[PDB]
Parts: sequence; C-alpha cells; structure tokens
Amino acid sequence: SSRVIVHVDLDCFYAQVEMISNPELKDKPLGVQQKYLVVTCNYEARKLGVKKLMNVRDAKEKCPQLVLVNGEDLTRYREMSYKVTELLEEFSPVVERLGFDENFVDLTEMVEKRLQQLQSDELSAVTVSGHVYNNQSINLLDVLHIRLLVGSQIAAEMREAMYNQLGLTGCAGVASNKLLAKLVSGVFKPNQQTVLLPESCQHLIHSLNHIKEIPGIGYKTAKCLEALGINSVRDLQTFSPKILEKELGISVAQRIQKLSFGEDNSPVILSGPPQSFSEEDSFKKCSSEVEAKNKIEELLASLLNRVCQDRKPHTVRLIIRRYGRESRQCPIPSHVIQKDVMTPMVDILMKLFRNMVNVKMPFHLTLLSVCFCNLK
DNA sequence: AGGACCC
DNA sequence: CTGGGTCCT
Ligand SMILES: Nc1ncnc2c1ncn2[C@@]12C[C@H](O)[C@@H](COP(=O)(O)OP(=O)(O)OP(=O)(O)O)[C@@H]1C2
Ligand SMILES: [Ca+2]
Ligand SMILES: [Ca+2]
Ligand SMILES: [Ca+2]
Repeated sequence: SSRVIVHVDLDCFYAQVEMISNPELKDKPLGVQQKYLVVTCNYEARKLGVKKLMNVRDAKEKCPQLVLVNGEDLTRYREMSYKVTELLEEFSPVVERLGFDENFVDLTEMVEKRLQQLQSDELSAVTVSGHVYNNQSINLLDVLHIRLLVGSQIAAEMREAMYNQLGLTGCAGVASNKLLAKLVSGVFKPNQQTVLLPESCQHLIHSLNHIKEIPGIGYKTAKCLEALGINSVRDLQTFSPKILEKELGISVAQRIQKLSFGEDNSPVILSGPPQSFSEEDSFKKCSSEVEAKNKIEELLASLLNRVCQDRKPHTVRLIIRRYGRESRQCPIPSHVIQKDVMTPMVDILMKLFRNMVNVKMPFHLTLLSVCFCNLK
C-alpha cells in the first residue's frame, strides 16, 4: 500500500568529518580540498562565497582566509559513512546507501508497529517532529497523515542518535516514496527535517525550476529533453509519451515521466557490504610506462589493505583516461586469492595496461584507477 | 566494456 | 588535475 520512507542527508560531510577531528577548524571558514578543487566546505565559509566543486583559486578570490584541508584520501569519510549506515540499520534493517552521505530507510513496518502499540487515546496526541512541508495543516483523522508524523518522530530519533553516538548532523525528509523523501529532505538546511503530506506533493515537484533537478535525470537526459523544448517539470508532465520513448527508450521515458508527477515505486534496496572498492588518482600528465606502473603500484597497495575485511574479490579492472574512460578487466587467479602478493598482481595489471595503450606510441593519461569487483 | 546515473 | 560508487545494456 502506502509507504513511509526517510531520506537522510549529512551536513557538509567531508568538512563535518574534518571539523570533528579538530575544532580549530570549526568556527573558522573551512574547505576540503582535492587536487585543484575545494569539493566541499563548511557553512561557516559557504556564506562567504565558497561553493562546492569551486576552483581553488576562485575560492581564494572570494575568501583568502579559508582553511584548506586535503581530503583526497577517502578512508576516514568512508569509515564514517558505514558507521552512519550501521546506526540507521539498527532502526530498520533495509537501508539503502546513495554515495557516502545519503541513506534511504523504509520506515513502513516500523511505523505500523508503533501505531499498533498506541491506544485510541494517544492517537490524537501524536505530533510532528520538524517542519511540515509548505506549512500544510495536519489532519489527525487522516491515517496517511498520522503515519507520516510517526515517520518524522522516527526520523528525529535517527538524527538524535547519529549526533549523540557519532557527533554528526544531517537533514532528513519523510515522504511516501524515495523520490519525494529526497526532494523534501533539503527543503530546510542544514541539520533540520521536513515531512511531506500527500496534498503538498504537486507543490513540491512544481517547486523545481529545471528537469535537471529531478533525481534520475542526469547530464545527458537533460540535454536531450532540453532539445525537445522541455524545460519545466510540467513540460515533461504534459509532453507526448510516444515521442519521448523514441528519443530515450520506453524505459527512460516511462520512468522519468512518472518521476515528473512525483511518482516513484522503486523499493528501498538493502545495500549491505559493497560490490566493489577501488583507488583512484588523477594528474596533469603521465606519458611513460614507468610512471604508470608506479602509480598503479601505490593504488594496488592501498587497495590491498582494504582487501582484507569481510571477503575476497575474484575480478580486477584497470581504468584510464584520455587527453573518455577505458577499462580492461580479467579474473584473479586462484592462488592469488590468498592474503608477497603485489608481484603477480602488478603483472596482470600492466598486461591489462599494455593491452589498451600503445606503450611505444605517444599517449597522455590524466587518470588511473584500480578496481576489485566480483566479491565472494 | 561501455552506458547512464548518483554523491 | 575531483575520488569515489550503483545498476543496465
Ligand atoms: N560531481 C559531483 N557532484 C556532487 N558532489 C560531488 C561531485 N564530485 C564529488 N562530490 C563530492 C562533493 C562533496 O565533497 C561530497 C558530497 O557533497 P554533497 O552534495 O552530498 O553535500 P555536502 O555533504 O558536501 O554538503 P551539503 O550540500 O550541505 O549537504 C561528495 C564528493
Ligand atoms: Ca545531498
Ligand atoms: Ca550532503
Ligand atoms: Ca539530477
């Protein structure tokens, strides 16, 4: 029937993890730097012009007093990421990750259990925790309203637990599907939560200013819709189903058009241990086989540290970039799957390397990544 | 092995 | 010159 989903979204995640490590950064404007980029900054610096993924020189040209911290190494953020997911998994076991700082949790069964605990007395004392989207009025006789309020109380417990137990703040959105939870969780930022009652749903989706803002509609699909005279959510709502299939495929079409009406029936899928783990690095230039081999050696070494834990990988891939992506994989021989070990691994990779780049020709590499997948 | 998508 | 991830085709 009607679900109750929460979407949890950590405030300035990398910045926030750095500030926890020393508050000498907190209260001071702060950017987290990767290569020539500040990828994220604290709010104490966001109001001073600093934007996410902003060029590091333009970031100084709007704030020369910002503290820069190098967050090229994801290790600490990743460990924090799973601590968050695991805490949420305590509430209900089916938690879906999206990147390092977002989780969906299906609160439906939990919402039911709590209501069954209540008497017909306390069913009228129930209150909302956090903002109601659009200041819509609650109607306690509306059983959908009552379930969504209970969901907002659970969302508040989640947020409180994350803070008491891990020191992290985040936003939460409670709604009836995954699309809507995610759209509404950002209505009040940072460190706040908002709940979407059913009658405000159209208000929510029409609140958007371009189709590119609908999660599921990425870089290419946007540029495609934009080339059919489709700019607004309503343009996509009202556009012809038949034509739309012809440019995107009956799959993309019928899904994104449904999204345009705030409709999303995709289940919250339990993420669990990952399906892959890699190590990446980019650079301005790399046109040798010795340079490449050396970079590749570092990536494998860090990867190998992570390769312990839960279980073992039975495939390896190598990714390069030109001047887009090009990969080459192959499986990892039996005896190799026992944890030197670098030596034959480096050989596999370099053979994979040579397979895809002419090592006696000019070649200009701007990225290198080593991936372990197919985990058993 | 590449496509799209996500943060 | 971001450092990671997911599923589908
Ligand atoms: N292409 C990218 N788009 C969005 N985020 C990206 C992209 N590439 C790298 N990232 C990040 C930027 C941030 O450091 C990190 C997450 O950024 P978020 O958009 O989730 O938001 P945030 O936690 O930094 O702050 P906030 O928007 O306040 O919640 C992720 C690696
Ligand atoms: Ca976000
Ligand atoms: Ca975030
Ligand atoms: Ca989008």
